[PDB]
Amino acid sequence: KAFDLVVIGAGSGGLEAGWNAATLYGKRVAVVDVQTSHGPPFYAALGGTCVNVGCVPKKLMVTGAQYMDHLRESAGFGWEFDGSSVKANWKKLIAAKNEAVLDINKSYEGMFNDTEGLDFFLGWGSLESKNVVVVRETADPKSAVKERLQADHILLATGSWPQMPAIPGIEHCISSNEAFYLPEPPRRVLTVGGGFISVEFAGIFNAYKPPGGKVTLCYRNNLILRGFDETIREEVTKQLTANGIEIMTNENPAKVSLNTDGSKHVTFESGKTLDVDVVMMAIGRIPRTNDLQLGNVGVKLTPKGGVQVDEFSRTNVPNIYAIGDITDRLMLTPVAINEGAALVDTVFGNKPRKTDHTRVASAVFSIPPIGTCGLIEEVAAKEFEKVAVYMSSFTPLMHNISGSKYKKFVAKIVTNHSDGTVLGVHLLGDGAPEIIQAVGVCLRLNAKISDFYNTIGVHPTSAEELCSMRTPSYYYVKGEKMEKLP
Amino acid sequence: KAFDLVVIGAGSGGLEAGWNAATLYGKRVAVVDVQTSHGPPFYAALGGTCVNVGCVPKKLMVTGAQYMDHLRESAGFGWEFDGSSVKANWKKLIAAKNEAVLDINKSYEGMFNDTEGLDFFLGWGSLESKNVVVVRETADPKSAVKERLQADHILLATGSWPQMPAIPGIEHCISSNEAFYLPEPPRRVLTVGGGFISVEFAGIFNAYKPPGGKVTLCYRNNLILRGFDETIREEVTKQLTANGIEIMTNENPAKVSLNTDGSKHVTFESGKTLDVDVVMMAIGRIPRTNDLQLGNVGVKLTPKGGVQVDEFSRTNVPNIYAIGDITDRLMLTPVAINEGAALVDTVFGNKPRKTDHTRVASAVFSIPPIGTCGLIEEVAAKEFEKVAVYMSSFTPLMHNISGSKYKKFVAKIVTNHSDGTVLGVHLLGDGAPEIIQAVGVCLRLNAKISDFYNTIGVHPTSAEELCSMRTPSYYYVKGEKME
Ligand SMILES: Cc1cc2nc3c(=O)[nH]c(=O)nc-3n(C[C@H](O)[C@H](O)[C@H](O)COP(=O)(O)OP(=O)(O)OC[C@H]3O[C@@H](n4cnc5c(N)ncnc54)[C@H](O)[C@@H]3O)c2cc1C
Ligand SMILES: Cc1cc2nc3c(=O)[nH]c(=O)nc-3n(C[C@H](O)[C@H](O)[C@H](O)COP(=O)(O)OP(=O)(O)OC[C@H]3O[C@@H](n4cnc5c(N)ncnc54)[C@H](O)[C@@H]3O)c2cc1C
Ligand SMILES: CC(C)c1ccc(CN2CCC(O)CC2)cc1
Ligand SMILES: [Br-]
Ligand SMILES: [Mg+2]
Ligand SMILES: [Mg+2]
Repeated sequence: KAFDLVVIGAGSGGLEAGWNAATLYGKRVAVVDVQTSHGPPFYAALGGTCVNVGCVPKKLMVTGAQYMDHLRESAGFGWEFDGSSVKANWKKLIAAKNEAVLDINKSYEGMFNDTEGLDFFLGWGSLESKNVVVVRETADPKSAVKERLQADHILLATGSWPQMPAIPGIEHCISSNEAFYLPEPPRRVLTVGGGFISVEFAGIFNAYKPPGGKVTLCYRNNLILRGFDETIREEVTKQLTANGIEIMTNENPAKVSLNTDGSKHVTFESGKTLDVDVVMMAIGRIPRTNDLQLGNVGVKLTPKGGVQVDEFSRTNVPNIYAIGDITDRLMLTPVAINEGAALVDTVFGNKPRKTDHTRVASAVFSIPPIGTCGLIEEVAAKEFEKVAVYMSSFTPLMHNISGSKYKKFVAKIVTNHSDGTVLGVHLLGDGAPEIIQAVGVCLRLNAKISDFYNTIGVHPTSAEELCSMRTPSYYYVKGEKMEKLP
Repeated sequence: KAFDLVVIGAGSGGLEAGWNAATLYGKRVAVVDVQTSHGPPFYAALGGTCVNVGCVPKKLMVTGAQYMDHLRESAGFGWEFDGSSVKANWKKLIAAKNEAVLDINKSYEGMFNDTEGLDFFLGWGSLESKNVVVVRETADPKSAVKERLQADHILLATGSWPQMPAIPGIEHCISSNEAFYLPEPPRRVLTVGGGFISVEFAGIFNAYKPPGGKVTLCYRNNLILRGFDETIREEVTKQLTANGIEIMTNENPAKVSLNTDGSKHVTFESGKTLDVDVVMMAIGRIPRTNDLQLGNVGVKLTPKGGVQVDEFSRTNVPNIYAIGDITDRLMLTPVAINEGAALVDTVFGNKPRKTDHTRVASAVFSIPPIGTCGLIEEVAAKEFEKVAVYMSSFTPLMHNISGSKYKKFVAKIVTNHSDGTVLGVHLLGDGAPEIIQAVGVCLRLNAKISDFYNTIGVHPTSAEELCSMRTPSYYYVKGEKME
C-alpha cells in the first residue's frame, strides 16, 4: 500500500510517467483509473481519453470516411465500378474500431501485469491527505474505500470531459463520447462547435450518412477553427462545403425538443430551426478536478478549474504534480506525454527538464487535413516589429485529375523578418499532419527561412513547397499588413 | 546569333539555369531541346525527362495504382460495392497523364514566348567550337544546320538515357520511355532491374494489369534497391510480394525471342523461362554525351560517358559547364535544379556556390513508398567509430483493420553515437516521402537524436515515431554490429 509515485488517471500523461518511473528509475508506482477498457459507462479507461474515445478511434474513423473521397477520386485515374452499389457500413466501422481499441486496452493490461513495481488499481482516485490517495467504488466520495495508497509523490492526470451547454433539451444531445458508439449512422446531424472535434466528426458523419443525408456544423462566431491560420480556416470552410457539409456560422442552439418520431427539433438563438437525428455538442472540454476532492489538501485551481502548475508541473502542494488536460492549457496527447516524461526525468532522474509549450506541432484530421507548428501571423505580428509571410496555395495536379479541384493545398511560413527565424508553419492538404512533424524539430533548432529554401526538395511531394519559398508574399510592420516593406 | 549563355537541354537543370541567368542576371539566354512536347520519337522534350517521361507522369501513375489498395482496404472500414464491377482503365490513366504533361509542355512554351532575353531553339545542340553551339535537324551531325549560336558561356544539360543490355532480342524490349505510352496495360510484364524505376513500374503494372495478369521483377543481385536501408530493402521486397508481384533476385535475362502469338519468350541466365507481353529494361541510365560532338572542343568525359566537373560544375574547358544527370553525380530533378541555380549564381552573380550532394532527401514511390535522407548505417559504420541505430517497425493500426497486415511501417534514425548527430533517416510506409522533406532541413541544421526525442509528437501520425525514440536498437563500433 506504499509507493514512490501514485498516478490518478491511466491516460496519455499518467502512463508515460508511470512506465518511465518504473522502467528507467526502478521506482514503485500505483496507477488508478475508473475502467479497464473502452466505452460506457465512463468512456475513458486504461490508456486514457486519446486511446479510448479520442485521437486513436477518431483517426481510424476519419480514415474510414476518407474512402468516400478515394472511391470518387479513383475515376479520374481510370478506376471504373458500379457507383450505385457503394454503401458505407457504419456498424462494420464501429466494430473494427472497438476491436482496435480493446486490443490497446489489453496491451496496457499486459504492460502492468509484466512490469515489476507498476500496479493498476480500479476505481475513483481522490486525495485524502498530502501523501495518501484513496480509491473508492464510485465518484461519490461517500462510497466504499477499495484501497488507501501511501505516496512519496502524487500525479494528477485525470484529463478532461465534454462541456454540455445548459440549454433546454441538452439531454437530447450527445458528446463525442456517445458519437463513438452510435448503433446507426445519422441521416441528419448537427455538430455544434467550431473546433477540431466538431470539424473532424462532421467529416466522419458526412462519409457514413445514409442516402438523403445532411451534415450541418454550427459555430457561434464568424469563422471555424479559432487559433489556426486564417487562410486555412477559410479554406477548410470551403473544402468542407464542397464535400456537402453545411457550415452555419454566427448560429448557436437555444434549445432542442424531441419530435414525435424521436428526431431532434433544434431552435437556434437566431430563431432558425433544423430537424436532425443527432445533435453532437463539441463546444469545449473542461478539466476533471471535481472528483479528486482537492479541497481536502488545498491544491490551487485556475479561474477556469485547471490545476495551477509551475513550469515543472508542480502544484502549490509539495510532492503533488499535475500534467495533461487537467492543467487546461494545450489539450493534446503528446503534450501530456512530454510533461510526464519531463516530470519523471526531473524528480526520479535528477535531470530537471521542462516541457516547451511553444512550437508544438499539431493537426486537424479534417478532410483534407491541417498540420501546424508555432505562431499564426496575427499573433507573430503583435510580438515582432517585422513579420514576413511566405505562402504557396494551389490545387495539386493529382486533384485536377481526381475531380476534387476544390482541394487547394496551402503552405504558409511565418518569420521574424529581422533574422529570418521561422515563427510558424501552417499546412492544409493531404499529408499535412505527416509533413509537419519534422517541421517541429526544425523550429526547436531555430530554423530560418533560408534553412528551408537552401534544403533540396524531395520531388514530387507537397512537402517540397516548404523548400521553394524565397520571397515573402506580404509582411506585418508594427502590426500593420502590407504587400511591400517601407 | 550571339548569347551570354547557351543551354543544351531544356530540362530540370537547364531551365533553372536559363531562367535564372535571363531573369535574375539580365543575360541573353538561348535554350535548345529536340521536341516541344512529350512522347515519341525522342520522349524527353521541353521541360526535361522528369516532366515528360519521369517524376511527374510516374507519380500520377503510382497514385492511380494506389487505388487498387484503397478499393480493397476500404472494406475493413465498412465500404461495400460490387467488386466484380471493378476495372482499372489504363487508357484513361494514360490520357489523363498525357494531358497533364502536355499542359506543362505548353506552360514552358508560354514561358519562352513571354520572357524577353530567353529564347528556345528546336533541334539537336552540339559543340562546333568552345564559343559556338550548332543546332541541327537530327542527332546525325551531317543533318542540316538550323542555327549557329555564338555563346560567351555554354551549359551542357542533356540529362541521361536508358541503358539497354546488348543481349539477343533487345529489340523486343522497351525502356521506361515506351512504358509511358503502352496503349494497353500488359497482362504479363517483366521489369528488369532492382532500382526505383523497376520497382515503381512493377507497382504501376500490378494495379492496372487485366484479369489473370502477373508482374515479375528480376534483379541480378540478392536484394532489390541497393543504396537504400537494408531493413527497408527486405520489407519492400515482402510488401511487393504480398501484393502479388513475383520478385526474381539472382536472375538476369540472357535473351528474348518472340513466341508465335507475338508475346516475349524470356530466357534467364539461370535457364528459367518466362513468357510476358512486355519486357521493360530499367537497369541503368547513362549520361547523354554522344550527340554533343564534345570531341570538337576537348571537354573531358569519363569512360562511363559523363561530363567531368569540379564542385562548381565547370568542365576542363573555360566557359563550358555541365549540370544534372550528364554529370552522373545524383540523378534527381531537385539536384539538377540546385546545380543549375548554383552554377548561374557562381558565373553570372559572382556569388560562389556549390551544390551539397550529401543529406539529400529522396523517395521511392513504391507501394508503400520510401522516404530517405543521408547515410545508411553500413556507410555510416565505415566513416564513424560509433554509430547508433534507433528503429521502430510495426503494422499501423489502420492496416490491421484494412487487412494489409503486411504493410510494416519502418522508421530508422542513424546517429554518430559520439555526439548524437543524425547521419541518416530511413522511412517505409504511407506518407514517407512527405515525412522526409523537413527531415532534410533537420540534417542541414546538424540535428541530434535529442532534438528529435525532445520535440513534441503530432498524434496520431507515422512521423511521430521519429520523435519518441530515446534508446538505440543496436550499434556499430569500428564497423562491427553489436546488439
Ligand atoms: C474526440 C477527441 C479527439 C482527440 N484527438 C486528438 C488528437 O488527434 N491528437 C491529440 O494529440 N489529442 C487529441 N485529443 C486530446 C487528447 O485525448 C488528450 O489531450 C489526452 O488524452 C490528455 O491526456 P491526459 O493524460 O491529460 O488524460 P487522459 O488521456 O484523458 O487520461 C485521463 C484518465 O483519467 C481517468 N480518471 C479521471 N478521473 C479519475 C479519477 N478520479 N480516478 C481515477 N481515474 C480517473 C479517466 O478514466 C481517463 O482514463 C482528443 C480528444 C478527444 C476527446
Ligand atoms: C522514369 C523516371 C522517373 C524519375 N523519377 C524521379 C523522381 O520521382 N524524382 C526525382 O527527383 N527524379 C526523378 N527522375 C530523375 C529526373 O528525371 C532527372 O534527374 C532529371 O530530369 C535530370 O535533369 P537534367 O536537367 O539533368 O536533364 P533532363 O531533365 O533529362 O533534360 C535533358 C533534356 O535535354 C534534351 N536533349 C538531350 N540531348 C540534346 C541535344 N543534343 N540537343 C538538345 N536537347 C537535347 C532532352 O530532350 C531533355 O529534355 C526520374 C527519371 C526517370 C527516367
Ligand atoms: C500499433 C502498435 C504496435 C504501436 C505501439 C506503440 C508505438 C510507439 N509510438 C506510439 C505513438 C507515439 O506515442 C509514438 C510512439 C507504435 C506502435
Ligand atoms: Br545484394
Ligand atoms: Mg505490474
Ligand atoms: Mg523569350
